[PDB]
Amino acid sequence: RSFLRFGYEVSFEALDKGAIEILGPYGISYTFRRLAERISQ
Amino acid sequence: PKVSEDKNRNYAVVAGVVAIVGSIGWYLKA
Amino acid sequence: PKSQVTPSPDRVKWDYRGQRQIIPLGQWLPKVAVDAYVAPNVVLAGQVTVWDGSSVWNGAVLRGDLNKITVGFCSNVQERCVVHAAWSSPTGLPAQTLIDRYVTVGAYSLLRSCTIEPECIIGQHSILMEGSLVETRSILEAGSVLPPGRRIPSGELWGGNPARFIRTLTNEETLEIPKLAVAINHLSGDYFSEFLPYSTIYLEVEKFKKSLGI
Amino acid sequence: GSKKVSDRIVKLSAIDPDGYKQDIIGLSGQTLLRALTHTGLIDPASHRLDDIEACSAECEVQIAEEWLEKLPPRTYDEEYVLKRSSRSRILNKHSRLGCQVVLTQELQGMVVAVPEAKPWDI
Amino acid sequence: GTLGRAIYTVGNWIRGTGQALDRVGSLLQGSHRIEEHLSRHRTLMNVFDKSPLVDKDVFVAPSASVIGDVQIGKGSSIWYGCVLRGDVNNISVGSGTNIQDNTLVHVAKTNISGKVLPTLIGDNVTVGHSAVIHGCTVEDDAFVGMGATLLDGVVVEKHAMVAAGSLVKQNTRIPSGEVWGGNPAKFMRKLTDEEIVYISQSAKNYINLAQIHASENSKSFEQIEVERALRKKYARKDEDYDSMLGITRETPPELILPDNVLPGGKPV
Amino acid sequence: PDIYEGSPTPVTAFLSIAPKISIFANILRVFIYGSYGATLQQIFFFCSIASMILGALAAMAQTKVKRLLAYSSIGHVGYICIGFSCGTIEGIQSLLIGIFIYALMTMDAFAIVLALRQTRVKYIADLGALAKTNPILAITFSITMFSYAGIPPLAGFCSKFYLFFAALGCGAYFLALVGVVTSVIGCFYYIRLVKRMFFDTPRTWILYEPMDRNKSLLLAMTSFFITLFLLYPSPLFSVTHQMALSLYL
Amino acid sequence: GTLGRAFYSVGFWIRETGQALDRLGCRLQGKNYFREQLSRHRTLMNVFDKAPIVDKEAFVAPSASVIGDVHIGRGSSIWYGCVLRGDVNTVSVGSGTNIQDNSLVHVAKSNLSGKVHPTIIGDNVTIGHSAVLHGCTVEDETFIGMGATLLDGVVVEKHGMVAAGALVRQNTRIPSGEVWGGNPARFLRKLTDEEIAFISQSATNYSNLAQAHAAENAKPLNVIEFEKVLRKK
Amino acid sequence: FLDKSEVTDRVLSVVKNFQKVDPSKVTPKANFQNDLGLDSLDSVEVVMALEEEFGFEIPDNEADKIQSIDLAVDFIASHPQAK
Ligand SMILES: CCCCC/C=C/C/C=C\C/C=C/C/C=C/CCCC(=O)O[C@H](COC(=O)CCCCCCCCCCCCCCCCC)COP(=O)(O)O[C@H]1[C@H](O)[C@H](O)[C@@H](O)[C@H](O)[C@H]1O
Ligand SMILES: CCCCCC(=O)OC[C@H](COP(=O)(O)OC[C@H](N)C(=O)O)OC(=O)CCCCC
Ligand SMILES: [Fe+3]
Ligand SMILES: [Zn+2]
Repeated sequence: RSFLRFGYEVSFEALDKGAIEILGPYGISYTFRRLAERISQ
Repeated sequence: PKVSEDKNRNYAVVAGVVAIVGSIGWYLKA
Repeated sequence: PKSQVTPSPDRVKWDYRGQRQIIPLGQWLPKVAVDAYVAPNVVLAGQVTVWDGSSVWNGAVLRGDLNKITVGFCSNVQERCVVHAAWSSPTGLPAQTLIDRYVTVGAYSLLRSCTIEPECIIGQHSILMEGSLVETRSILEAGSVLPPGRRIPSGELWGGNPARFIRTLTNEETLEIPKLAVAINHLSGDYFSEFLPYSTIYLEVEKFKKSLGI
Repeated sequence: GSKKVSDRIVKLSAIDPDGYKQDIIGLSGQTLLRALTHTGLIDPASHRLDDIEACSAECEVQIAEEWLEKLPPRTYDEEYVLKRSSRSRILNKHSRLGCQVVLTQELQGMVVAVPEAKPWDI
Repeated sequence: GTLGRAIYTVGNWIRGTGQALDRVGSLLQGSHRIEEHLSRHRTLMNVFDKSPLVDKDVFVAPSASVIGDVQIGKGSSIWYGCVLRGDVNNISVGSGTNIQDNTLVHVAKTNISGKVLPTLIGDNVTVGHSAVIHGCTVEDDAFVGMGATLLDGVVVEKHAMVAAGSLVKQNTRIPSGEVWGGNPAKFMRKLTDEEIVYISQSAKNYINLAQIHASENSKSFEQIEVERALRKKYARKDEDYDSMLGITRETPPELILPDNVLPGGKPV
Repeated sequence: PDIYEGSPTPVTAFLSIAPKISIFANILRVFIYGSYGATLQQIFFFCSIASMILGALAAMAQTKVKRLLAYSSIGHVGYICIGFSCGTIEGIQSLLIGIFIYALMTMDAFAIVLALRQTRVKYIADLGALAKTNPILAITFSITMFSYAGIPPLAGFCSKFYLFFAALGCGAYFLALVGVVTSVIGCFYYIRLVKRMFFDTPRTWILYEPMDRNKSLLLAMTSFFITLFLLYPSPLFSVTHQMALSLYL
Repeated sequence: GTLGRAFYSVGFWIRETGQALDRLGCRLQGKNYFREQLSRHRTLMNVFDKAPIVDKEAFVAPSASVIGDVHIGRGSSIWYGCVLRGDVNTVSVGSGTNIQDNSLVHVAKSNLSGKVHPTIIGDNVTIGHSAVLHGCTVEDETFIGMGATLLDGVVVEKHGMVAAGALVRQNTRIPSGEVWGGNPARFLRKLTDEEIAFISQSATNYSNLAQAHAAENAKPLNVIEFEKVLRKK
Repeated sequence: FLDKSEVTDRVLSVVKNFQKVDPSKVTPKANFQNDLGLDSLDSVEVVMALEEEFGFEIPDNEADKIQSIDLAVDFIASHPQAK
């Protein structure tokens, strides 16, 4: 049971779920939408 | 009816024939 | 009561040119795409537009003399189909006969001012009267007639002389609908390669003229 | 009975810029710009696509203040498109987008005012 | 002169070479393709010493086939793909009554029921597209919807309508003011006055519309080329350059339709 | 961008190619004498960095085809000015190669735009179902867009490659990073267009009329050049190296 | 096969080149008669090797369109406006039948619906006006009514009559001697001896009529009409 | 569209300027020529005053149809030009 929890609640839930995503290409890197649109200035 | 009547079109035909012959000679003589 | 007619002595009983396929009405000239196949027996009169991949088959008449007629991309009008347009429709919508993309029109289909949304199948002997809408992804059964102002809901199969609801189309059929249009387009393209850009009939006309002088 | 096209006909009152009021006919489930296109009030060649990204407010319309509550609220894209083409970077606070208004049977008798035309060729 | 004669001879040589190439290409095809021939389709044809009596003002489409003993009145029209086979018995078409596209009018063998009568179509009648008539006696000022089939022995009385996609069974009489329709062709409803006005207006509109088709289907080769050139020349316009040049190009009358066939009679 | 958008499309095609060649020739014949203590190398350094950054960040917020082309032109001008910043024979050679490749790609793209201009194309979403109606024009446009992006197999990659090589030769490592980031952004908004033609399924389609012969041959020749340039790029490099050396001797 | 198609396409290329040369030769002489818009309709049209086989003693109207593998027996007749298109499969028309005016006898245009069934017509079979025979089969000495809409998979047995305007649904068998009518087709009544005799006599009547129609269609084309069309002022 | 309050005020205010119209009888439903005993000249004068307080125009076929102030105020409330 501990290994089954170790499979989902950590390795799948936190390491590679959104933590890489948020610092990756679309979690916060989508600020280019909030950056390219400002070029009209 | 063995005569082509349009003088302008005849001159265009002569010019085209001359252009083709001159191009062939140009590619051959040089 | 008259019971009296005056035959014309200049009436032509045999036109050596045959029936002209493209019949312009004043400034309205039918527009046929180079990719589209129109059978030599077809008559296109008035403002009729045939788009890419479309096909019109033998015996079909597309008279756009009154209002505009449009045949969409990869949509086919099959053998002996009369497509006509009226000045106005009962519903109040514009009466242009518009056939959208991937629409299959079965043979002996009579369309008048009807609008057919994309990806539809119209059965044989189907009559679409003025101001009738056929919603997208719908199939109309063969021999079905719908009166003016009637509508076929999207995703349903309809049939019968006073066209009624039959059942609801499944996903496989509504995804197979455009594939039938694509296959018919392939067949039309196979027919399209049998005709050269210019016919060689004018040589026979010249031979006939020489047989009688000039 | 049967399924009539009249079962989804939405009557509307569209006003051209010079103040004339003509009654247009639309279909429930299609954009209000499509309904305006049928009579020819808005040139079809200017807004051929009913899509938000293919729009520079060629379909801008003025909805009545009492009839603006029975409509979805303006999205961010609609506001952004409206502001840029306003020629003054101001919001009229009651103007919508034709391509973003979907007709509904609850919109019977909605009065809409079409502003003046704008150039769109290039 | 001499240059013209030389160019004519060169053209003759080129034509001969082209025809030889066409023959060789036909040989390589295996002689499988059936060569297109001169049109042998006769618009008006005789069967048994009987000739059609088409009137001067009638518009008979070149693709139509008026065959046998057919009598057609003034102002009427026979449209594209229509067949009027009056070989076995008589067919009489009234004045101002148009027979629309792909319609078929045929007469029974004078013995289909023993007391068969010729196909009589009255005045100012309109017959819809792809309709089939096989021995009816349609009276004047009547309507036959597109796709309707009228079997032998039927009579359509004055100011009566047959719904589109109907099948009037044999020996069936449609009384005046009814809208008989359906596959059994049973009573549907009574005719309103607006429907009568619509019938008359449709007949008059078709009489009006046959004229442009008649004027277009009878043009010569020389006129067709001129009209095609004019249509190409005036297809697109440039008002700015004309204003710069001080000219106003106007559409020639050969490309202008009469205002009586436009949707609302547009003068401009 | 306003001038490019408002100008007629055949006019916009000519101003995007012809003036740049001659103006760059003038700038080169000024650099042969005007190298006053590398004063222009700094100005062109800042101008090229800013041009790349602004073009990359501005062409993503464009919905019209002509404004996107204008911002692409600005970005490629910055990429070419990278060569100006590094004053060397290899720098000038990279500059001229980039000018040639950019001119050919621009001619290709503007011929494609003029082909669709006959049906009043204004937005990128208009060319949505082009992969269905004209499945070869969509391929040609995708090839041109990828060449703009700089994908290795195409001809547009060679110019960016050799410009980056010239930049790294002079020791300007900061130019290389800016060029790399701008290239990533450029490829993103260039494949964004390719997404619309092939992957989207618009509800309403726009059908374009067939193109004419002149633009057809121009597109065919330029598309064969773009795809098959890497196989035989020797003549361009030879003529460019000969040109760069002849600026002084 | 595939070898034949290549030769067919090469023949098309060479024929196109020859026609272009002929047009160029005409242009040098100033003639422009090749621009005339003559009708390209052929009463017998083939699709590669699939060419219709029509017996000598068979009337085919000039306006009738016969395409693909179509076989016409002796004494049969295809009247005006008929479209007999069998390309993906064959259309077999027996001896003594009569495809009457504006009728349509074709085969399915694609394999998506399944297997394309060849259309078979028996002997002394009467096909009514404007009737659709879409991939069905009919036995000899049968009658098909006016406006009938037989679909594919339908077998009409010998001495079977289909009433006018009836629509026979897919995969339906009409038993011998029974009349099927209405939409959809359903049993109505059993045929009588008099109707059988009339059905037999109608075939002979139309066979005799077709001979006269062919005789009137085989006359040499009138030269007065040709001259009148030539000079139009 | 316009709210009923302002149009009701604008039709209740101007009608009291005819030196004979009773202020006690004017209301959202009060016919001009019938309920107030007006003249046809006043029947067209009220319509003219409707286009005297604004710039819009009433066609000659829209003035003699209904002489009722309820339909008049409804039409005024359905006037996009006014505010
Ligand atoms: C089977 C084995 C052989 C198999 C190989 C066979 C080969 C056949 C031999 C030669 C093939 C020649 C190919 C050369 C073809 C050139 C292109 C054809 C050009 C051409 O339209 O014709 C002339 C034009 O006049 C010239 O402005 C320029 C035209 C000048 C060139 C024409 C001179 C052709 C003489 C060739 C020498 C013939 C010598 C004898 C050859 C035959 C052997 C006995 C007709 O003008 P046009 O106003 O009436 O009309 C044209 C024409 O309709 C179209 O171009 C346009 O639509 C229209 O706007 C208008 O321009
Ligand atoms: C050997 C055959 C020469 C035949 C020469 C010839 O026909 O020129 C015409 C063609 C097409 O030009 P058109 O649009 O006038 O078609 C006219 C067309 N004939 C028609 O029927 O419409 O020109 C070329 O592209 C060929 C350029 C290269 C020419 C070498
Ligand atoms: Fe919009
Ligand atoms: Zn018959």
